[PDB]
Amino acid sequence: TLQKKIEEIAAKYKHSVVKKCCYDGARVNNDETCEQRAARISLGPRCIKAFTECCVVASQLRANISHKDMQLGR
Amino acid sequence: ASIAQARKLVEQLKMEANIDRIKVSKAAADLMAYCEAHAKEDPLLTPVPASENPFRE
Amino acid sequence: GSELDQLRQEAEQLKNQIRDARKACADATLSQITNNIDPVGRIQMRTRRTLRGHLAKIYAMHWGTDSRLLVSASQDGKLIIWDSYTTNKVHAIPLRSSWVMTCAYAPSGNYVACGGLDNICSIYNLKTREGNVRVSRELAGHTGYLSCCRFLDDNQIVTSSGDTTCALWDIETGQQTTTFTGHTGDVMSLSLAPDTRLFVSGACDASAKLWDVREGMCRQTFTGHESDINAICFFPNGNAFATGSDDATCRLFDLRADQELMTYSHDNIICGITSVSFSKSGRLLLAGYDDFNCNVWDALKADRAGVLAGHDNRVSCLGVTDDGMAVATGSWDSFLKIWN
Amino acid sequence: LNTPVDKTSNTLRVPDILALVIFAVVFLVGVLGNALVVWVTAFEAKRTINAIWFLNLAVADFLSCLALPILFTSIVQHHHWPFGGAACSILPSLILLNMYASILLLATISADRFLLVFKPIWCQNFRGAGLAWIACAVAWGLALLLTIPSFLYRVVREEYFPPKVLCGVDYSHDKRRERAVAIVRLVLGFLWPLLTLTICYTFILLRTWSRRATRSTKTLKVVVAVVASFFIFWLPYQVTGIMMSFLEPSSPTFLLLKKLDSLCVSFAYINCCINPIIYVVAGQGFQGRLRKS
Amino acid sequence: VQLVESGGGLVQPGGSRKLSCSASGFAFSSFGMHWVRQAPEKGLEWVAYISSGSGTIYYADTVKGRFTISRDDPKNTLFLQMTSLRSEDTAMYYCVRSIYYYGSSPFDFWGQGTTLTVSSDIVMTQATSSVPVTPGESVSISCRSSKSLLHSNGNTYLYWFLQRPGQSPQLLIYRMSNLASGVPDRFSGSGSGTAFTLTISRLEAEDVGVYYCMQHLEYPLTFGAGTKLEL
Amino acid sequence: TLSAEDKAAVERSKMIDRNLREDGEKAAREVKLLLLGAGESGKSTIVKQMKGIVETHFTFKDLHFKMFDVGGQRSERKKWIHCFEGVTAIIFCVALSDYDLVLAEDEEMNRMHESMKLFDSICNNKWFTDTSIILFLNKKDLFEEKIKKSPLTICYPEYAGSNTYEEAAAYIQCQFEDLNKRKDTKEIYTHFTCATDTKNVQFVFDAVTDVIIKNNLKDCGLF
Repeated sequence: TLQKKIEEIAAKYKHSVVKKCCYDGARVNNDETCEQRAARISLGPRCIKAFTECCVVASQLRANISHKDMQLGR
Repeated sequence: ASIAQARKLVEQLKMEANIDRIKVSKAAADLMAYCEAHAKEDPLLTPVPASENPFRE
Repeated sequence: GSELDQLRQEAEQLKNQIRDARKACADATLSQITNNIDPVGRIQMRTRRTLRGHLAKIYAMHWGTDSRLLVSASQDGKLIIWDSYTTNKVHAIPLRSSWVMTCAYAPSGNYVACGGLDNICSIYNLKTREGNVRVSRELAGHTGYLSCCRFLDDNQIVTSSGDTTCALWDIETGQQTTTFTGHTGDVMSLSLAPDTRLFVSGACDASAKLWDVREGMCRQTFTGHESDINAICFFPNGNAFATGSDDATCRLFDLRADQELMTYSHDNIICGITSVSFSKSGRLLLAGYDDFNCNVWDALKADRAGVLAGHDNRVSCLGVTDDGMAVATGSWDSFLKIWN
Repeated sequence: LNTPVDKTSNTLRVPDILALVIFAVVFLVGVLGNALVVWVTAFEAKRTINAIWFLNLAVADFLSCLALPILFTSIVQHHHWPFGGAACSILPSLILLNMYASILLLATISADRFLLVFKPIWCQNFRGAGLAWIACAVAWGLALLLTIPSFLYRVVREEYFPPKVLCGVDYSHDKRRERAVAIVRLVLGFLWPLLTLTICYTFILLRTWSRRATRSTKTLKVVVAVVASFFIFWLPYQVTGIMMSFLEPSSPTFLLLKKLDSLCVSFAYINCCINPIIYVVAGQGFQGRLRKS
Repeated sequence: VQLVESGGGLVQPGGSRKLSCSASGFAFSSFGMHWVRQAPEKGLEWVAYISSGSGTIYYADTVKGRFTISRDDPKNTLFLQMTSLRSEDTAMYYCVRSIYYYGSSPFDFWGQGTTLTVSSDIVMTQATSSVPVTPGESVSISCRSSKSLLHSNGNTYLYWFLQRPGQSPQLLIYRMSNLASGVPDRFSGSGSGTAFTLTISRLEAEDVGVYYCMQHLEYPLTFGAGTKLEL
Repeated sequence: TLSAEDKAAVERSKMIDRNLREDGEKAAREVKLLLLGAGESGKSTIVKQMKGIVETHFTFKDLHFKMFDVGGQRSERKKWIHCFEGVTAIIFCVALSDYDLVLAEDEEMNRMHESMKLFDSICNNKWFTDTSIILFLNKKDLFEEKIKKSPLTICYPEYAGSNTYEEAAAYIQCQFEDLNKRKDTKEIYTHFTCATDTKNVQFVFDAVTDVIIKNNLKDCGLF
């Protein structure tokens, strides 16, 4: 139900840029945390908050999934 | 026993030199004539058509 | 003694007289006379059927008179009858002795003969009411290995052995009717005339001899080789024959004139000759060598016209059918091949 | 807008380029090598008993090499699975089956050589061509019995940002089953064959060098090459596949190990390309046998 | 050489029974075996065939599903099991050898017969049913079929055999041109396409009997109606 | 396409092929040995102990042997030796009590030189490049009584030694084993036996076991 909850969060948007920021926050980048990734964002002063909220929401639900992405060679 | 063997050898040499001999040219001509006459029925000299070859695959 | 010396001198004088008489009748050569004839076109032959089933070297192979059936002998203890048209096996005869060097197929089609390294020639009957193949006769009168055996009819056989002597047998009785002697070495091959009235024998002393079946003595002796003689066969006319030796050389000898006509040898050939055969018309001469391939020679102009190369080991047996349509070759690779 | 507000990208790291290069070289050489090996071996399977041992190994190596382009494409597309549901539960199992067959066949060949050097009298009386086929059948059956968990526990999952589908393994929160599977797959896949190879070959070497008539230096070279290749080219895969197996999906060590999986897999497949070479090099008259047919 | 068969008694309209045949004098393992059924005061028809090695077994359509064939090579005995018997399965059964290779002569021995009483296909036509004859004059018998018996290999599969009164059939001619073994040179065969002629030059006291022509292109094997010859 | 008889012919051919394969698989489980000598070298005692052309069969420790004796041939050896190209081993017999005897044909030429030249011809043949040779030296007892009356300087005029049973035997063995010209492909075994012995069969068993092991190693490509 990650899609439904992300859409619910994005439904509180005001501009298309906010929706784009929230979609960007949902990415599955693993090396860095959402707070550190926010440091690279400077285009929008109000993009930071939506990005942080969306990424923090996504990361918590991505845990406890029991699925492992084993490669085709194993 | 040596004398008997020598007698047999000399008798064989007597009997081996009392036959008629012909010319080499006549024998060569006869061989060529036989080959020329019988060349028409040699399936190996000329490849026969595949229709009449029992060994066709 | 003086008598022995004078007899040797007389023998030498007779040899000189024979040589002079042979030189007297030599007026021309075939090479000059055959210069004008058209050369034979370069010949390609292809392997049609391959025969498998043996498990050792193959030493003997003889065609039938119907040009469809053949017999093969190997040192695995089996004698196999093959149908060439469909590549089938009719009979597999087990042998008491596994050291075979020759085999023969009866002209009628009722008997098959084998033997080797046991001084015994065994005759096997193929047509039996009981439904199997049984031993009909075991001829044992030789003191050496049997090199070649050929049929004259259903109740006669001629045999050559390593005891320098040749024999003529009667199957029903089992006794030597005639014995041929006069060689100074082992006997390897013999050839029967189409008229069933002459046969030649070739020995390891570089000598060929002509014999009569009836009378039982020698008419002509041919020399000129330099090593052992391993194969011999008649021209289809019956007035000449071809000899193959271990000195990488074949020769053609005439019977009407006791002389040598032509020799076949090449610089690149340094190996021996194991089999010699002719064609139906007498124009092609087939030779098998130890260099794993067979050669075709023009019997008149002495030029090579083709090479058959499909065997991985030494070529041991070569045969040509009575109708002159296919050529059968065997080797120590345990495979027969039919070439057309 | 594909470019995010963040400056992060989705480029491929150097290990992936190395893995792709290794995959290409292994495929290109091994396909041809195994094709020639199979063609030469299938002709002699009627007469020679040794041939049918190498025939199965060559077949397995050929199939493994043929299954390489799929893995090559799966890396460029960032692990996307377009085939569907049933393929995700079938194809990896066959890929693993080829591997396990190619290992157990080598183990059985080593055992056959040991039983042929020691006790030759029994092998001259009661050894033929059917026993080898029975042994090969047992090897393939053991491989299938070991690979059935791949059939059992493979599923698909869908991620929406970006839209993609992944083939993976789910145990539904059961650590005991996963750990047991890992132990059984390690003990019967790596340790036992390695022990069999080393013990049998040391015994063969000692007995061969005991007497003068059988003593030669080629045996040492062949044995050392085979054993060293096996050990070196299979250790990293197994150690990675067990460490990742006992660890949690969220830890710095797990992320470190996830960066070097394809490299280990390619490093392991180089053995499937190495194996055909020893047969040609350490054989007598391979050129003549190829010229025969 | 001799084949002796037994096991034949009287059975009720419903029941089962087995027949046995034992051979002595030849290699049994290298010969295929045939069963032939002859109705009382009628012709004879084929029943079953078993090949060497027990690899190929052939049955007739009129008896398919009811009869079983089996072979014992170590004991040299051929069995036949009758499972369900109608009222039409009352006849006398023969046993025939057969061998097949290049130049063979199948259907060479017939042995004796055993009696049993109960309380697509190529048609073979012989128009003649009786021939009065005086010894010393030539006789010709004609046989025709529905399909040409000539094959692409050049062989024609026609067989001529004879039956004396109170005796078993004996082979005379195979492949319409080859004279069998143990028979005089008086007999001859010829023909072409679908027409076949069997000619006897000189007739003696032992040539009286019934004559049959047989085909061998395809299974089942079909016989023709007998052409009786009377003195 | 085939008629009803062609199928039966093919079935007969297949059965023949099966029988031939079954017989060939059984004929390969036998050890083959070729026994040579110099006429009076002691073949009879060897055969009596370990039991045209003569064939002998015996069995030791579940191993089946097959020995071929061709001493009664009396023909040219070069025309039929190649038949024995795939024999497991050659058993050579030498009677070393013939260092003083002389041949009947010539009083100048002795028997031991004939044995040595025959061994040289057999060992360096083109068909026996990788064939093992087992050399039995026979009847050493008569040698040990005869050596004291007459020395072995008659045969070899370049020998200087203690003239005892051990030195002469060692010299003879060294002379025989030095005719080999391969030293790598071919291995030669030597043994001393008398009329009453029971350990010759074990010797030949060990030799053939070594040859079998080497052949199996070569067949697998590991040699």
